[PDB]
Order: sequence, then structure tokens, then C-alpha cells
Amino acid sequence: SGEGSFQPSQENP
Amino acid sequence: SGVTQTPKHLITATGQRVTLRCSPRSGDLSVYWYQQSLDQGLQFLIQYYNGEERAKGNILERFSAQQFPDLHSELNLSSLELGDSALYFCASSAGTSGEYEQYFGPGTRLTVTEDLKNVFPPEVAVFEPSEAEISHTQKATLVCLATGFYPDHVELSWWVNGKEVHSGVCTDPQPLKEQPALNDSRYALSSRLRVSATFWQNPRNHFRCQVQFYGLSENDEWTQDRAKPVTQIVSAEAWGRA
Amino acid sequence: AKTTQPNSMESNEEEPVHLPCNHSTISGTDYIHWYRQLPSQGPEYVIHGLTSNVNNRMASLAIAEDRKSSTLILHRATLRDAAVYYCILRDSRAQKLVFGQGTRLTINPNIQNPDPAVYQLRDSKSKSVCLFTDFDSQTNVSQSKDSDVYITDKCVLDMRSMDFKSNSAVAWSNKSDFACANAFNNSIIPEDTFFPSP
Amino acid sequence: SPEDFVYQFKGMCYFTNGTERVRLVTRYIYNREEYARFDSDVGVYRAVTPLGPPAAEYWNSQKEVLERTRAELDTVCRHNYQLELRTTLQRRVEPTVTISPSLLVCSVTDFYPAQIKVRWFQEETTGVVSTPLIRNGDWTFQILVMLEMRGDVYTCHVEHPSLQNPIIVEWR
Amino acid sequence: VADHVASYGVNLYQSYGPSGQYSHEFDGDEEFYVDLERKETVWQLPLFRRFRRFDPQFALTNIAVLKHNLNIVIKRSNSTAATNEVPEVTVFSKSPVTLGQPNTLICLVDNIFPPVVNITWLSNGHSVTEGVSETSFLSKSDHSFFKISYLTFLPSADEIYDCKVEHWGLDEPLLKHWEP
Ligand SMILES: *[C@@H]1O[C@H](CO[C@@H]2O[C@@H](C)[C@@H](O)[C@@H](O)[C@@H]2O)[C@@H](O[C@@H]2O[C@H](CO)[C@@H](O[C@H]3O[C@H](CO)[C@@H](O[C@H]4O[C@H](CO)[C@@H](O)[C@H](O)[C@@H]4O)[C@H](O)[C@@H]3O)[C@H](O)[C@H]2NC(C)=O)[C@H](O[C@@H]2O[C@@H](C)[C@@H](O)[C@@H](O)[C@@H]2O)[C@H]1NC(C)=O
Ligand SMILES: *[C@@H]1O[C@H](CO)[C@@H](O)[C@H](O)[C@H]1NC(C)=O
Repeated sequence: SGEGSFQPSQENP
Repeated sequence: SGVTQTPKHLITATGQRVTLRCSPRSGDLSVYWYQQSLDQGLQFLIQYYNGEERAKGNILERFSAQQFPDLHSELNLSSLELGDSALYFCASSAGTSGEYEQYFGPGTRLTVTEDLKNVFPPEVAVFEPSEAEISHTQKATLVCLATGFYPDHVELSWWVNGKEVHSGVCTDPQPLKEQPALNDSRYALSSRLRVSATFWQNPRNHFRCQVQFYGLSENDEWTQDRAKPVTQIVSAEAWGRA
Repeated sequence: AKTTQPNSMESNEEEPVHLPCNHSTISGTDYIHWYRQLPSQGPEYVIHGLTSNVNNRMASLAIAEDRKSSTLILHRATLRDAAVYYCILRDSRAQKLVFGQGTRLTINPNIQNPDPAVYQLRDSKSKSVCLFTDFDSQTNVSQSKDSDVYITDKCVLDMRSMDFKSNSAVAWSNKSDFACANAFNNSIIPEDTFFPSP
Repeated sequence: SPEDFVYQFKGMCYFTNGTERVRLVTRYIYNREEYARFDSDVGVYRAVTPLGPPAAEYWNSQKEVLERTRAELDTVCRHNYQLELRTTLQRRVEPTVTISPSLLVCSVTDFYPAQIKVRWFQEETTGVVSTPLIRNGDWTFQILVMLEMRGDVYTCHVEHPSLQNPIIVEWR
Repeated sequence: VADHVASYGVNLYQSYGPSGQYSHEFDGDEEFYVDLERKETVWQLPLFRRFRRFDPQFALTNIAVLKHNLNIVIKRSNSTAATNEVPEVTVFSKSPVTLGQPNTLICLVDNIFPPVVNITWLSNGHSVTEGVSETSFLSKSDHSFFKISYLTFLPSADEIYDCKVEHWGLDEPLLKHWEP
């Protein structure tokens, strides 16, 4: 059962 | 969708190298490549994000890709095999974050052949509506026939009075094989255009079936007596009959 | 395969469709994605979700309480929604899309007044073509057992300005023995099919 | 000194009373300043420095970004707590207790979790100097308790969740 | 204020190198880190290695987003560089020191910013490398870091130990002494 992780939101380019 | 791909069609010989171009949607940072073969279906090859590789599929060493500073991508297929005949789709998403949906391009249709001497342009014919159809239904169906072409890289369109039409038009989903038992068999494709009997009965109305064939280019070699089977338009026309 | 879907699904035009999908081996970090591919087109995103009922402008997605199954709801599928629908499991952090067999959705047009008939068409310049038309969705066109006879699959055209739809299959051959009466013999064509006298 | 531009992203989970209360706070930090954040109690991205509005407004305008972050309470926080219940929350390491003269210091070393009760008792004594709970960094804690202080024996009583009964160590 | 605090996880990326760090923390302790060059998850406990699994691709994908985000904010903040902080060094033993019995020396290096530090051990002035381990840059609430270095040894009246710490916030390399 693999670990969950938070994703960084992408800055507007 | 916003994603563009070049070329739309490709006809190459075994052992050759080919380059596929793709432009993502304006603003999209992540670019993707997929292969759609008859044997393996839709298969992921590679992903690029801001010019760097993020994910890889079951991509062969012969295959290699790149994302340039203008975020556009190129797919290189080397030592081409008959099995490499597939649809190569490009895709793009705003970023690599898992919530971002993928927008797909129209795809590159690649056909790999043992010899480029197997390439033939189609022959186009228009079959005028049946007088019995006109009498029984008061409708008139024109049938178009594109035959003896290789590869199955064709775009059929109906032109009425110098205008491309879509209403009352229906074409076969894919060309069928003229020699199903044979390898590199030439194809055939049909299409229907249905109009009212009164419209067909007006002799001033002009009907043209246009078949755009995608074959050899100025970069392809040719050593045969017959005319080079280049990318061309082959048409058949008919006038209204009273 | 991570997801299992029925191979084929048939439906009528302007009618809802419930496309089912089993995915018992799903994880708490996986999303349920639905994509589709129209004939001769690039794949297209439909919807994605994690739990319960998910909606958007295109469809609804009903995910089971145990998350081991889901349903795609196309509230009013048209003839333009005839495509292969792929139910895909993707990690909420991944982008790689793993496409399985999927469900090939066939949309049947509404043939208001069927008038099945086989007509003969003559070339504008100088082979001969036989046209099987105006048959209902119940009729299926069978392929030719004859190598020198070519028969296409049914295709539906829409005469928009007259609010009229019709089915059509084309048959042609170079052989002298070929005639329109025997052209669609391997097919289960209607009894009331009109065969004109040439 | 060399020039450096530091960026930090912290996706944090806050658990209270088992699985009853769950809260997530994602932090976006430039150098040392947290310019934008997402609090599950707020439900939307919030700018916490005038450097945050272009980031916070853009992420809130994107529905797919907002919903993914909202769902991170389940796909991250609730998902991983179940993995903590079977591992970290079941980790019970019995402490090593030894009394050495320095005054008699009660050395309570190598224990997990942090929950510890050390008392000197002869009857219980008041007027003891205890050092704060020290984090060893190798998933073990240590704490030292000193007392002011013939024939009488000094006993150090140590209570920990890893032991059914307290470890009694005498000093005659 | 909570019963348990977890970071899933601490994402770090800086221009110096460039270099980065991915790690998961639970109740102030490091569960694992991802070796970005090896693309490998390194768990900090044998229990964690046997029971738990984390895909390093998610860590590498996260650092790629941080790199994009950093370059956008550098342009926004008119290229504002990091302010160097002075670190606090504390040296102590893991268990009670007894001559002959093996022990471990802990070197807590608190308030590290920027997260670039050289933590080394010196036995009687001479450098030591054998039996030296280190934690990753562990996060703080004030968005600063702390690192803990270890030294396994055999206590004797002949060996004196020092924890040498090199940082940009310091003019001269800091040295905290320890004596048995
Ligand atoms: C700590 O959490 C527990 C929850 O259970 C477990 O806790 C730990 C041990 C872990 O194992 C977790 O994984 C578990 O989740 C709390 O206990 C729960 O307390 C709530 C209090 O609300 C109680 O809920 C029900 O109460 C009412 C019915 O009895 C009902 O109230 C009204 O609701 C609506 C309004 O929203 C109204 O319209 C209705 O008419 C209705 O009257 C409410 O909705 C709930 O149905 C749970 O039954 C109770 N569960 C258990 C198993 O105890 C605990 O709360 C504290 O203890 C309980 C016993 C009460 O005394 C409560 O008042 C206390 O707060 C949490 N403790 C703390 C300190 O927060
Ligand atoms: C660590 O040591 C190397 C030795 O060459 C040096 O270049 C580097 O600047 C040192 N780092 C710090 C933070 O002092």
C-alpha cells in the first residue's frame, strides 16, 4: 500500500 | 484541442529514420507521446516537462524524443520496421500535476513498407444516381469510388458547385483491402452524397468527388518508368441530368 | 488489466448511456479517468473523479461506495458520441495514461420511415456499383465471401435541411456474373426490399 | 558569501483524536517567507504576503487544481494515517533506565513515543530538576532527572506506554 | 495544535548547485528521504523498510515543479537573495557514558538557513570519517532547518571530540567541544 504525497501547484508562466 | 502535429501522414521504407513534430497548446508545459498500433492499442511512450523527461513507457532504443525551449516536441523513430506502422499521437497538459487533463493532437499516420515502389495513387470514379431511386424516393444518391491506392492515406471530400459539402455526405470509416490475403495490398474507399431529385435534375449543378492522396515527396527517391506516386488530388465529376 | 469494461455497447441516438467499469484493485491515491476516441481522431478527456458522483459539462461519473466500480453517464448520446470509451485508473500524482480495450459504443440512428432497396448506378465516364439503402438499424451488412466482390459496412448520412437520415452500404465487382439482385446475398436483408427491373 | 535563492513546499497533515479531526495546510515559501498557503478549514488558496496574490488567484481560478488540493485530505492525510496506525503508532520502545552519581541522576534513554513520566520516591520527593525532553533524531527520546538528596534506598519510577508495569531501579 | 503532525512532505529546491531535498516527517522525525541522483527512497527505520513503500518518481516530479515555481518568483521578488542565519550547535551523548561500553555522540545543528552546511567530527584535532552518520535537513515551523550528525565511538580518557560546523552565516568554522 503505497504512500500518498502532496503536489506543489504550478506557478503561472 | 489546441495541439498540432506535422506531418499528418508518412510513408517510409524499412531501415529508414523519421522525425515527427508536435506543438502543445499555448501555455501547456507538459508534452506526451503515444503510439496506436493494431497489435498493442494505445501505448504511452514518453513525457517531457519544461524540456526535461519525467516519465517513460515501453519506448524502444530506436525511438527517442526531445522538448525544445519553445516547449515544442520532436519524436525520432530510427531503424524502422513494418511493425512500426501505427498512429503517433502527441498530447499536452498545463503541467505534470495529476489533476491536469491531456489534450491530444490529430496524430501522424505512419506506414512502413519494404519498398516505396508499392506506393500507388488512387483512381476516382463517380456513379450517377439511379433513375429507379429518383422515382421511388424522390432522392438522388451519388456514389464515389477511390480504388487501387497504397498506403491508405487518403482524404475524401464532396464538392457541389465549387463549395465543399458535409450535409448528405457519408464515407466508409476506413479503406478496405482489394487483396486481403496479400501484404502491401492496394486499398479501395467509397462515399455517398445524397441530394433531392430536383437538385440532381438541375443540369446547372456541378458535383465533384475529390480524393487527396498522401504519397511520396520531393525528398523521396524514384527510379521507375511509371509516374512518381506523389501527394496529389485525384478527382471525378458529374453534372446534373434532366 | 487494471480496469474491465464490456467490449461493445449499442444505443439509440438522443438517449442516455450508462457505461460500466470494474476496478477492484484500486488504491486510495488513484483517480478514475474516462477518455474516448472518435473514429480517425485523437483521444479526448471526458471526466475524472475520486469518490461518489462527479459531474461536468460533458458527462456524469457515478463511483461506487467501495470505489471498486464506476459508471460513465452520457445523458443524451448523439450520433457524434459514437466512439471507444476508455475507463482508466491513474494515480492522482501521475500523468501516464494506460489505455485498455475499452467499450466500443455504437449509436443507432432513428430511421422514421424505412424503405429498404438495392439500386444500380452507372459510371459518369464509362465496373458497376450496387447501392443498398434506406434500411433500418436492425439490418446488418455482412462482408463478401467472394474475393472479386467488395462490400462496405453500413454508414449513416444526414440531410440536415430535410431532417432526414438514411443508412447505406455499397457493393461493386468487375465480374460478369455480378448483378445487384445477388450482390447482398450473404447479408440478412429485409423481405420488403425493393428490387427495380433494369 | 555565495548568492542563493531557496524555494520550499510543505504539505502538512494535522491529526487530533485518532481519525475524528483531520486538517491539511500546504505552504509555499520563497526563501523564508510563506507567500501563499492552502488550509483545508478555509477550503481555498490564500495569499499571506504581497508576493502571493498572482499565485493564489491563478490556483483558485483553476477548478482542477482546487479540487485536487481539497481531495488531498483523503489521498494524502487520511490515506497515510492508516499506514501510520500499522507502523509508527504501534512503535513501542522500552526505555533504558540507569542511576549514576553526578547528586543522583536518573538516565531515561532510547524510548518511543515521547509520552514519559519520571518520579523519584521511601516516599515521593518534591524539589527535582528535570531537563526538557531531548529528541535524539533516530526515532528515540532521552530525559535526565536530577534530585537534591544512610541506609535509605532511592528508587526511580518510570512510566511509558511500552511497559505493562513500571521499571523499578534501586540505589542503596 | 494537534495530537500528531506530519509533513508528506518537505520539498526543497535551491539555486546553489542547483540542489534539492525530498522527505516525509512524522511528529518531528524523518521517515524517509529520496536520493534525487539515485532516484531511490531511503527509509530511516527497519520497520519502515519492511512495511512501507514510496515511489521516488513523485519526489522527482515535485522538485521539477519547485524549479519552475522558483524561477517565476525570482522574477516577481526582483531577485531577492536568501539571508544567511547563524546556526546553534549542541553536542551530547545518546546514552550514559561509561568507559569501555560503546556509545554515540549527537551533534544538533539548529537554525540552518540557507540549507547548505558542512558538519564534520574531529578526534583530538584530527579528522574522523569512520562511524559517521547524518540526518537530512529537518523542517521547522519558522521555515528554517536543523540537521543532526552522529559519531559512534569507544569512550576513553585519551580521546577528546569536537563537532566542526561550516556555514555562510559564520565568519570562522564553529567548533563545539565534548569531554568524557
Ligand atoms: C473523539 O472522537 C470520538 C469519535 O470516535 C472515535 O474516536 C477515537 C477514539 C478514534 O477511534 C476515532 O477514529 C473515532 O472516530 C468522539 O465521539 C463521538 O462524539 C460525537 C459527538 O457529536 C457523537 O456524535 C453523535 O452525537 C449525536 C447523537 O448521539 C448527534 O448530534 C446531533 O447531530 C445533528 C447536528 O449535527 C442534530 O440534528 C441531531 O438531532 C443530533 O442530535 C451527532 O450528529 C452524532 O451522531 C458520537 O456518537 C461519538 N462517538 C463515539 C464512538 O464516542 C469524541 O467525542 C466525545 O465523546 C462522546 C462520547 C461525547 O461525549 C462527545 O460529546 C465528546 O465530544 C471525540 N472526543 C473529543 C474530545 O473531541
Ligand atoms: C563545504 O566545504 C567545501 C570544501 O571545498 C566548500 O567549498 C564549501 O563552501 C563548504 N560549505 C560551507 C557551507 O561552508
